[PDB]
Formats: sequence, structure tokens, C-alpha cells
Amino acid sequence: MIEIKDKQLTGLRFIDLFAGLGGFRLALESCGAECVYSNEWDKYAQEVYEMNFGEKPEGDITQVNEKTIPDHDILCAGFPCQAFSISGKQKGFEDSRGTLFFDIARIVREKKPKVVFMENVKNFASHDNGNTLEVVKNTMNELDYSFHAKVLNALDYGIPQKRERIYMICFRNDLNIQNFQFPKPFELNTFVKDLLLPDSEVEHLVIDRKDLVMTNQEIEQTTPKTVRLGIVGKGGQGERIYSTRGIAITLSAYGGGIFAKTGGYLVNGKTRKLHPRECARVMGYPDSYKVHPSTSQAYKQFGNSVVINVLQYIAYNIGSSLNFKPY
DNA sequence: CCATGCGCTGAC
DNA sequence: GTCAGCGCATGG
Ligand SMILES: Nc1ncnc2c1ncn2[C@@H]1O[C@H](CSCC[C@H](N)C(=O)O)[C@@H](O)[C@H]1O
Repeated sequence: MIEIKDKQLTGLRFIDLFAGLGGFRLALESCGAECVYSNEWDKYAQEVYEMNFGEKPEGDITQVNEKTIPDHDILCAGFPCQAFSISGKQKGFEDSRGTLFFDIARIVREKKPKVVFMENVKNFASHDNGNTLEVVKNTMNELDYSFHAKVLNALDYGIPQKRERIYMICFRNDLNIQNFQFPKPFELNTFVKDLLLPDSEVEHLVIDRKDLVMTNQEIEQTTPKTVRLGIVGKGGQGERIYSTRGIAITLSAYGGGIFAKTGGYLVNGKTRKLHPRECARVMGYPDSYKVHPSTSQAYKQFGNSVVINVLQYIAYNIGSSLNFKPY
């Protein structure tokens, strides 16, 4: 993460829904806000959250009464995506996991916070010919909010990863906010090779298979794009190998292949997948965050997560607007 | 629960 | 024709 000297959100309160590792909390806390409620149902995720922040998040949101939730200023939610991703089937609103937005809508109707900050995958902006995005937009206008949405790629904000996502921000109409804007892009000066750990700390992650079909040469100069070097098996998901001189591919939660959930990379002559700490780093987490002791569950958590740096520049821009109240 | 071979869809 | 995805399905 980045350091913030000007703390634009000092007296505001917010809630962490679909908490996961607490990516939204780290970001909003560095700007000065305070957390008064958190929710998440996975046994193991609750263990890490507690290890780092000190509290246990409430369970299943579908059976919690919206009237018991504390008063607050900003609502945060990175809702589920299996039903909208380009890698899965595409059932959408007909999916048992695709109805979560309506619970946000339900909680929003009672507490009426000032800001709503949500995140989901790129294909959500294009799913069902745009009907899904419109249902979200119109439901939001009906509740008396304005709707701003956009797709930002992480390689444009300082992190070496090709993770594309849609961020949605909405302000209550009494406020009359007319100057909100998404952060501007800038040049990348850090690459995958600058986040890696020493060779000794790994060894056990190396893979020597006899399918290595080198199909390109190692490049000699850095570049902000994924550069493919070879294939294993049939070159399907998890059997593709990349150069440590470009950027990482999107980390995932339920992925497969011999180089599962992280992909494979050519390092000092050998091919291997990434370590949980290198996963923390390509996602913007600080070395002081404690990861779960089960490596298998650690990989699933970083893959469902959110990149801190981008949430930080966006949050700062929410506060600037709330603070511009001239006579 | 953990490991790993797959096969289709979207935006060039 | 090329290439990538906060995934799905099946075995122990
Ligand atoms: N019915 C439900 N009630 C409560 N939590 C739920 C839920 N369905 C899914 N979840 C949780 O929703 C999360 C979606 S992914 C969100 C990740 C988070 N932004 C990050 O910083 O890590 C998962 O952790 C999932 O376990």
C-alpha cells in the first residue's frame, strides 16, 4: 500500500460487508475513517480477519435484520462474482449466488448512508447486453442516489498485475456533489521481478515437467504487459508460463492446472508458481499482514480479494468532494 | 478438505 | 486466426 499524509475522512463511519481479508478496511482506515460493523460467513476467512483486526464478523447476511445494523456514513461491498465472470457459466440473477445485490439494496433503504462504494468483475458491465448494469443503475436512482461507474486496470496505478474491474460509487441526492472524478493513470516502474523472494525460501514450489514447449524467448527489457514464454499440457488455464520481466496475470479463487491460482513463471532457470507472500505483494498488501497458516486457503483468499492501491486513490477522491462546502 | 485436467466465451 | 479469465467437475 501507499502512505497517505492528508487524511480526508477523519470523522466518518463505515461498514465492511462481504469482508474477506479486509481489503476495504485497510484502504478506508489509512484515510482516517472508523469501522463499526463487519460481516462474512466463511469459517477460515473469519480466522484471518480476527488475527489482523481483533474482532469476529457476523454471519450470513441473508438472515440479518437490516434494522439492527449501526448508523454509518459509507457502505462498502465487493459482492460475489462467480455468476457474472467470463470464466464461469453465466446464469446471473437466476443463480443462487447471484442475488446478493438485492440485500445491499434492502439495507440501503433503511439506513440511508451518504456513500455506497461497490466492486465487481469487468464482464459485469457487459453481461446480458448491459441489462444487469442498468438494473443496478435504475434501482439506485429509485432509492434517490446518483450513479458513477467505471472499469480501471491495475497496471495503470502502480501494481504489476493485469486485474480489470468495475468500481461503482453513489452519493445521496441532498448533498449535490458535482465534482467527483476517477483517479488519473500513470507510468509503471515496478515489475514482477522486484517483488520475488530469495531462491532458498522456496525450492518446494518448483516444478520440472517434460511438457515444456518453449514458444518464445525471454525478453531483455521490462514492459507493462503479460509476456508468454511456454506451455505445458494443452496450454489451458494453469498450464501457461510467463516472463518475470512483464506483469502478473489475474489471481483466482477456485482455479486449476498444475500452476493453480497464480500461474507459472520462469525464475533463474526454473519454472514455479507464486508463494502466498508474493501473492500479498502483487495485491498491494504490506509485509506486516499475517496470512492464514493453511496455504490452500491463503490462495483462495488472495484470489477473491481487492488491490489496495486503487481503492486508496478512489477513497481519497470521495473525501475531497464531501469536504468542498463553500459559501 | 486438497490436487489438477478441462473447454468455452469475450474482445480483438 | 490469436489469447486470457475474483470458474467448474471429478478423483481420492
Ligand atoms: N450469504 C453470504 N453471507 C455473508 N457473506 C457471504 C455470503 N456469500 C458470500 N459471502 C462472502 O462474500 C465474499 C466475496 S469476495 C470479497 C473479498 C473482499 N473484498 C476482500 O477484500 O477480500 C467471500 O469472502 C464470501 O465468503
